[PDB]
Amino acid sequence: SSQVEHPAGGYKKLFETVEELSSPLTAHVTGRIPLWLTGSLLRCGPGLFEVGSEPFYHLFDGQALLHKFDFKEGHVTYHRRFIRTDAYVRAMTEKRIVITEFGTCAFPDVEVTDNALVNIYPVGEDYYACTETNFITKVNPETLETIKQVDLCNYVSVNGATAHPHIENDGTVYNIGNCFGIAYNIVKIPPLQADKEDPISKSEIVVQFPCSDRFKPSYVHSFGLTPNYIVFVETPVKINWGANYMDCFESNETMGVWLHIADKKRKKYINNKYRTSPFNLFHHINTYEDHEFLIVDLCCWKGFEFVYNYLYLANLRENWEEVKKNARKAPQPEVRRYVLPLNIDKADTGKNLVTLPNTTATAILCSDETIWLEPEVLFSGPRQAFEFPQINYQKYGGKPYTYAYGLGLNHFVPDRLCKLNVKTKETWVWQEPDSYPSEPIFVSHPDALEEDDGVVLSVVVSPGAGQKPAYLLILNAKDLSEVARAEVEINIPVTFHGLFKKS
Amino acid sequence: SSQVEHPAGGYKKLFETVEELSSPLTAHVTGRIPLWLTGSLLRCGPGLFEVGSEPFYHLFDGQALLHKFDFKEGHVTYHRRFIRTDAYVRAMTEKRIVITEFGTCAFPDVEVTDNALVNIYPVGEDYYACTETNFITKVNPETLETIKQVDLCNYVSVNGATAHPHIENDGTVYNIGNCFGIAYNIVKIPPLQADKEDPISKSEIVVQFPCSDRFKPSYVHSFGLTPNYIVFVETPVKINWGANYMDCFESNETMGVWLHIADKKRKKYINNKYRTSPFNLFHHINTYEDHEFLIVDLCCWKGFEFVYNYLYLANLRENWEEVKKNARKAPQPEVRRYVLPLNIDKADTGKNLVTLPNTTATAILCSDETIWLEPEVLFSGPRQAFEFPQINYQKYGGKPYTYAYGLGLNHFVPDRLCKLNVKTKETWVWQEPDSYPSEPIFVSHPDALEEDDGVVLSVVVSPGAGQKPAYLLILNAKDLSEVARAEVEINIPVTFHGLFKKS
Ligand SMILES: CNCC[C@@H](O)c1cccc(OCC2CCCCC2)c1
Ligand SMILES: CNCC[C@@H](O)c1cccc(OCC2CCCCC2)c1
Ligand SMILES: CCCCCCCCCCCCCCCC(=O)O
Ligand SMILES: CCCCCCCCCCCCCCCC(=O)O
Ligand SMILES: [Fe+2]
Ligand SMILES: [Fe+2]
Repeated sequence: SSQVEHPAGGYKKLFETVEELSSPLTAHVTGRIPLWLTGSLLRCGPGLFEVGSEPFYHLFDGQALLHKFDFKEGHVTYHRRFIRTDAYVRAMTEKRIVITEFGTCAFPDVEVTDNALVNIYPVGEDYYACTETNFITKVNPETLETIKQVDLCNYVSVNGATAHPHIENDGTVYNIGNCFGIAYNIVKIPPLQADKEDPISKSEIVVQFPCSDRFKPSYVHSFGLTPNYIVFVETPVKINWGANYMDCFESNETMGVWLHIADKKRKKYINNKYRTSPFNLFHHINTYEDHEFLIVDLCCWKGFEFVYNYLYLANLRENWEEVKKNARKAPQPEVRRYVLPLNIDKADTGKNLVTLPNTTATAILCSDETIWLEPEVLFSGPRQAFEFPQINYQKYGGKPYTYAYGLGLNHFVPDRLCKLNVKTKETWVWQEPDSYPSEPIFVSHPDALEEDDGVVLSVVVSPGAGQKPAYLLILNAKDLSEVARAEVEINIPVTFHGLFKKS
Repeated sequence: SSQVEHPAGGYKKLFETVEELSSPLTAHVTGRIPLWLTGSLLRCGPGLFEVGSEPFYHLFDGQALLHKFDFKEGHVTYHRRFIRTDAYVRAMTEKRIVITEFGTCAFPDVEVTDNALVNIYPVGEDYYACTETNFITKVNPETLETIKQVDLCNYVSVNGATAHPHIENDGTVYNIGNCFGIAYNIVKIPPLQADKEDPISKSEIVVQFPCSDRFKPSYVHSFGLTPNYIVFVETPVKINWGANYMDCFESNETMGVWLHIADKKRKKYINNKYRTSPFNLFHHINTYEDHEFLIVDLCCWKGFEFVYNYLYLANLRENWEEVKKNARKAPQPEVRRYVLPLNIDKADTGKNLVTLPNTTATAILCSDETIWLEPEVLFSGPRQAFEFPQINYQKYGGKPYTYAYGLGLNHFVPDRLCKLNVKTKETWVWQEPDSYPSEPIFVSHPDALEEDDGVVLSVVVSPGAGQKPAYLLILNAKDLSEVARAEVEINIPVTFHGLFKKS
């Protein structure tokens, strides 16, 4: 949990327009930057929150800005370029809002947004900025130049795809998106071949999940992947002149949450009706196999009201007392472990199927063959969200694991970084006053012996009066103790997701 | 949680017949017994697990045995007398099982059991041993002699009543039992008056709770009481030639848990449809008012299967590996805090009503006006139950509080004592190997300043080879550190509940 109030209201700088750079600034380093940390931290966020006099209204509306902290020769540089999407380019041309964003209608004076403000990920030897639509944007990871717009609909049958693809060690990319049978399609993009042809052209649908409602797909933000299984969590947040995307969402009050598994290698949906209470879900933490069971660790929001309702820029820019009051009736954040039995015997009707020795999660087989789940709670703090989770993905993604790292939200305001032992429930916190960190990204020591041998990187906004406005923070993953800090003399807005590109 | 295995199987001594005493043994004291600890610890449990060659089958079937540890003049005595119930007296006369018990049918060769093996409580200046039927037994707290059988049905309209009445500071007794409209009646017994007439003769029904099923009442074990409110939790464990009580129980798979409030002083049921997921509930921990909300702390079992299924004597007497295996598919124990809003505005339909600052419990108002609850988990350990909860009842019962004490069950085997801070979730544990404690009872220091200024008393069975077989354990409530121990040279079976009678 957090240990601060924010009466000074410095978090407002997260939601303030900035200018791009012509070329990289040098950052001033305090501490020793590890010699083995060579590469680029790339992150996406909104950078332009109005077009002239026309405001963007929602957190997910501001125009995509690609950021890079570069570690070479012990020195550190910062660079940022707006992504030259159709949304951004037409806005610059017409000097107004041309494309409708998540929570802002453009008025003429369905063109789907390609405002790729959410994440960046590798396909083959390319990198793509994304949002959650059919449009992803190829970008240059060195120069931050925009290369091209790609429309997934040219290749596969999806209406969109998440900003949270899973990537296997061989470069194979999995993702999920809404489609028509309404269903949800798992997309697979292969690694780059010898033939060197663009892997996107080899995309295919490998498996389809059914939808709880004939005409209304659930919003899907992420999903789980293990070596053998795909996990999809179907939540009660449903998609139904001048409307935006937000206006189409509604809450199904009666369905609760439906959980779904598919055999990855046999490409089969499994007909197990996993059921539980209502929650929002944005981020899976990790998923893994333990005997005949899937362990499904989730960042939940307890409630069926759409949490994005609380993320309009006007509300996030209020003073601190009003921000707390605004969150009073929001869903409560909670890290939960669910355990899904794979080997279900009808003889166990009426009983708890979760026979594992080290969990309190349950799964009750009912007579109608629904399997009713209760979670093991891993972390719970009043309006203190463990969110934007990251793990040692390369080695522990899809596998038995012990540690997650997260961004701590205090009434939706990011004000700390956290580490969670998912087995013992012990936590560690890094926090300084009037400091607003980003999602922590884990980078493994090249000679790691243990899961947490490495560092986490976070971009911190520190708007205090006698302060460099922002800095790249490097923590030791062991205990979240500070290793170094690379300060810059310009503001940095909120960033959502990214990656560390080793070189 | 527990830190032990029990391969020696000493816990079997909990379920072994003992003989009563003709008069009190002196206990050998190690440590200093607090000078202020003057009075009697009275506890009830089964003491006779077979009648000749006929076995009792269930944990709740053995014949009631009243125990007393007496603290006078620094010395400590132990005494026990079987309660002379109809069940016990007719069994001794006919030398067989005459009355049907919870899980043992008597074969001739509805007489409702009066085997008061569960608890003892004060009414006026009298003490009554009870089970959960209409028959309670007046007993002599000094000599442990049986005085009379009392039939509640002579006085009030209940088919039975729990062994967990609430007692107000003025001696007013509240209880709950099944009745016919099927409903649940709150019974109130006043304090002793000047007129000196037996308070039971002044019993009345003050309020009635509705039942979820026309013909099937839920099993009720306890309930919540605050100065202003009564809380009843309606669980999916339902009551439907040679049958016993256990044979009548079944699980409702679809209803979940229904929670109910009544205004205590206005004697009104409140028509708020509080709803949540399925669990068994035996023990409320404490209940209190916090602004427009009720805080409801519960010892839950996650699942709808009846937990009493796992408590047959044959299963509890198995060797340790089999005991663990037997519990694998049992409901998982979990301490949960629920928060019930009293002031519900229809304008908040679809949102979380729990606006308190220091909880993660939620309550969602739905369009059909059901209020869907999620808990804040206070304690959760794999098959490690925090059970038989006790608090500083006199001063903190029905009121804001911080501490609970419990018996720790390891796959249903009692093997430790626990203290829980319900606000911070910190725990403390007392445990020794091959030692099987009872419910801890809290006794306040007569000059207490803080909630945990006092001691807890627990009867410990220690069957090891070079060991006194049993002892009264006194812990400091601050940290569960040992203060003293009063050893006896005979076995003591399992005891469920009791009280400390100051004198
Ligand atoms: C963290 N960003 C959340 C909102 C944003 O990505 C976004 C922006 C614009 C449209 C969106 O929804 C796309 C839609 C999803 C359902 C299938 C059809 C496309 C989503
Ligand atoms: C911890 N003891 C639990 C079982 C025991 O008290 C018991 C023993 C015999 C009959 C019982 O149920 C009584 C019944 C409850 C429902 C209303 C009618 C009486 C209950
Ligand atoms: C610094 C990060 C953002 C802080 C302010 C917004 C808080 C977001 C809380 C909701 C959960 C996250 C859902 C969106 C995740 C995403 O952008 O991919
Ligand atoms: C030493 C105490 C009993 C230990 C063995 C039985 C474990 C009981 C676990 C179930 C929860 C308690 C329900 C019955 C409570 C009661 O007797 O009033
Ligand atoms: Fe995300
Ligand atoms: Fe009890």
